[PDB]
Amino acid sequence: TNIRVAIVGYGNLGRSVEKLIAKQPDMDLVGIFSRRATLDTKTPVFDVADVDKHADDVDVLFLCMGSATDIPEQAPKFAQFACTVDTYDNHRDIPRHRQVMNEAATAAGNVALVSTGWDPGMFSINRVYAAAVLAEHQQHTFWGPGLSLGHSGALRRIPGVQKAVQYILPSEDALEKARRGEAGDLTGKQTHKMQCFVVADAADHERIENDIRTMPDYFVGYEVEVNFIDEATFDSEHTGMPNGGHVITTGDTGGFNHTVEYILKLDRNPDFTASSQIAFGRAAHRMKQQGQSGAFTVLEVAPYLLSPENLDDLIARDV
Amino acid sequence: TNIRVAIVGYGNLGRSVEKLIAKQPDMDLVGIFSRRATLDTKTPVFDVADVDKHADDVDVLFLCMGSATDIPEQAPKFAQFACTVDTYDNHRDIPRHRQVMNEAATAAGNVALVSTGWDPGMFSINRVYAAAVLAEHQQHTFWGPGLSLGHSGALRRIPGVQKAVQYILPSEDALEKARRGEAGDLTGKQTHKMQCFVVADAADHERIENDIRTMPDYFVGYEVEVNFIDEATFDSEHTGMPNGGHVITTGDTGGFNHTVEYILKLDRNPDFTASSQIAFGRAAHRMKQQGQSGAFTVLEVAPYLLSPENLDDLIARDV
Ligand SMILES: NC(=O)c1ccc[n+]([C@@H]2O[C@H](COP(=O)([O-])OP(=O)(O)OC[C@H]3O[C@@H](n4cnc5c(N)ncnc54)[C@H](OP(=O)(O)O)[C@@H]3O)[C@@H](O)[C@H]2O)c1
Ligand SMILES: NC(=O)c1ccc[n+]([C@@H]2O[C@H](COP(=O)([O-])OP(=O)(O)OC[C@H]3O[C@@H](n4cnc5c(N)ncnc54)[C@H](OP(=O)(O)O)[C@@H]3O)[C@@H](O)[C@H]2O)c1
Repeated sequence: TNIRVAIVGYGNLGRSVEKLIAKQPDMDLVGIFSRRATLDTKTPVFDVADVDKHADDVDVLFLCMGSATDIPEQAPKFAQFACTVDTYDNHRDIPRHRQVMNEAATAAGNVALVSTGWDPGMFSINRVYAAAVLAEHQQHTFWGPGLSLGHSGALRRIPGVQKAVQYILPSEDALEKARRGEAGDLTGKQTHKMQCFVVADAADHERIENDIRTMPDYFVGYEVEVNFIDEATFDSEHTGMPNGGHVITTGDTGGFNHTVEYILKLDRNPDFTASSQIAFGRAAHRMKQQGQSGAFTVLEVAPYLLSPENLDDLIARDV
Repeated sequence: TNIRVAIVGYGNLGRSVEKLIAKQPDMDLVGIFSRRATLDTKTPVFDVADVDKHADDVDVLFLCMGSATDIPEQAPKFAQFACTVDTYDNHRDIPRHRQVMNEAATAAGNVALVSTGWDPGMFSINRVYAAAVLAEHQQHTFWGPGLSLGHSGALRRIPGVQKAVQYILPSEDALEKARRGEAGDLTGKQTHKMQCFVVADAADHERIENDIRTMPDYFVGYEVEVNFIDEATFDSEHTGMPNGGHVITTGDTGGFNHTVEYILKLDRNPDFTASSQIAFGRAAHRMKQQGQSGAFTVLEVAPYLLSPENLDDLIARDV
């Protein structure tokens, strides 16, 4: 029978997860658990406080709350009721998050997949594979083009800025050096460039630009494009969530170079993140069905467990 | 303690494995098992008929005989004595090979990793991940331009062939269509061509050309160009072994496109194939130590098992 899934948290990721369940042959969406009473959806909405009343009805909880504080504090509680899958992206906290989720999931006999998505997630998997295969490798991850929320907020704090967004993009020159094994000395200020889009009165532009180009820690030292655009233009063309990146790994085998490159081009960040999250939710359920329990990163899941196809079918068609 | 490894077969792949074991922090090369008495190496060379007398001294056997004929009949015998790792590349025969290897490895309590390399191997893994994540997807694989080790070994076993290599060349138009999501229907056979370069007495050309064009799995049904050249021409222009390829997956999440691309650029095909085979060798030994036995494709191995580093270190650094 189908895996019974529910969504905790109805933001962008939760909405992406919801709409993609319809594309799954083997999953049924039971409901959304939200801290808000009224959501613009026909999916049943339940109080997050009542997850315990649906625990027997839910095989996998997709955790779609914010990573900043909500995941660390809430996720261990949810693991007592189902398998859980999160996209927790605070890399420096992932070992602790895994340990705490492992205690809770083990005690409950469930499987928690932590830190799925694309980074952490697919990029994590590609970093490890390429580094494992290529002895004495060089490796770089590049992000974007995508919105930087920290750098965007830094732009708005500039006196005179009415609206603003900042994007980070890979430097094409640094990408090409990485492909050739010659990026070893590049700093973060040389691997990426930045694009600013700012709404501001023209009388303030000279000051705002100099504020931007000499703002420390956020913009000093980077290649920065500064675009002053109209509020009408801003509200209409910068509401999307494009993202992606590259993982490039090289290694030498005695006078011979090898280049591994993994590229993602995403029109909608939470749509791809949800796609990854859903696949690892299938994995988590199957792992529990096999008798496993505890918490796992994407490094600990064999690839076939993500697929809705039978393993024998994958072997005959895709290997 | 280090994994004790040995190499069966001393062609291009076997030589690549040999030179790369020195790079591994956790492997020692015990020797080479060969059908030939005289190899140009200081590594201990043993008779392949005597592998049974080394069974307690060898944890992992790297199987580096030819795929076209040697692997199917010979590989299952070696699973009696150690974990094995092969790069068997006859996709239409991989389910059968896995099944017979699984019986042999299970009886012996060893782990057989079958069909490693880059295709099968890394490309198989990338096909499965991208197809599992992108629910509605288009996916195509492209190979080359470059020298194919399996096809080349197959040519050299044809009676009357003195020297031979095969190249595969992808349609760059089809690759561009794939990126735009417009290739959909095209197969590998429809988007590649094969070039053979063969040194043979002219009296043997008719028979050799027929053995090429009617060779199942490797050449039957492909667009194949056959070149009969002189030995001097071969020896100067056909020594390099570069290759590479692309796995391209596109998908839509409801009005938003995503592209996943995996790219290899290999200066020396057998060096990277060996790099992959070695990593899966590490994995097979570790799986055996965890209590597993039988035969597994690359789809069935958790990524962290390939790495020489501790899982905790990979999580903290790479996820
Ligand atoms: N690993 C990766 O590759 C990757 C990539 C992208 C994102 N992520 C993670 O995904 C997480 C969530 O992304 P998101 O874009 O979904 O964040 P979000 O849109 O801010 O949703 C976060 C939470 O805010 C609440 N919320 C949503 N709309 C609200 C409103 N109008 N008023 C009040 N509360 C509201 C929801 O909880 P209730 O329904 O309970 O209110 C939702 O769970 C991020 O924190 C990020 O770490 C991971
Ligand atoms: N899966 C992948 O991605 C991938 C990519 C590349 C290659 N491969 C596989 O790798 C396999 C090996 O490629 P290869 O280039 O190593 O094949 P090879 O160079 O033709 O040598 C293959 C076997 O022939 C024997 N041999 C070598 N030199 C010989 C000589 N001068 N006279 C007689 N016998 C000789 C060796 O066994 P003895 O020492 O016992 O004679 C060796 O094991 C290919 O068959 C291919 O299927 C896989």
